Amino acid sequence: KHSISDYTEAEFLQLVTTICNADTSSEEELVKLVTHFEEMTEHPSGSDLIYAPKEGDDDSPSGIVNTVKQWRAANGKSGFKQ
Amino acid sequence: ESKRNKPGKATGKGKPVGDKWLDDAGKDSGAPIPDRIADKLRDKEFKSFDDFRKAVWEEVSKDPELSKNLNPSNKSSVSKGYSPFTPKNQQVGGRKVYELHHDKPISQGGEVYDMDNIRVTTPKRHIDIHRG
Ligand SMILES: [Zn+2]
Repeated sequence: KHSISDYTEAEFLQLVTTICNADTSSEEELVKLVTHFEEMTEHPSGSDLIYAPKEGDDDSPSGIVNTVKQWRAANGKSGFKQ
Repeated sequence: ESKRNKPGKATGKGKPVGDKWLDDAGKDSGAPIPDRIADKLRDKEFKSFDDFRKAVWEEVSKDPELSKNLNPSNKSSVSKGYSPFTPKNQQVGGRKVYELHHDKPISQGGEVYDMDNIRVTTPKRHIDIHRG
């Protein structure tokens, strides 16, 4: 799990859902997943995509996945595994 | 071998806060503990400051006036007693969540569980306070 091209879209949605639901054993584990998410996406907003959305953005797990997918596609980045 | 790990009872009044409560965390000495939270926690015994911290965020999760300014993901976090994530621009490395600060430091005889001595800070602000 070293790049976003290592994840299928469904696998990435799983990761994001876990984060959004705080489905972890400690705050430390949650912080680690968030850091991982920021490293995978390379998105300039970082954790704000999950925790500080801009007005009207869809901050559900599927909405965050869409925002990442579209940003990567439009900004010359590799996409999800087939 | 740390004062903050000795049991004590919570005391203090806190202050009225509004929607900009957590916006205040990145400024000055940080945001106060809300009066509404102080009403709930006063007189409860805590086995460590970390246990007090957990209780603050659980009460935040239960309070409609405080929780309504957190998005669904941050709501999930505070429901588990975790500190919520700040905006990216207030984070510093692996410090990404709101931090509880003692206005008069414990090392200088500040009270550990007096909520009038406690503030909510961002990582960026808390680091700057402790450096002047
Ligand atoms: Zn401090």
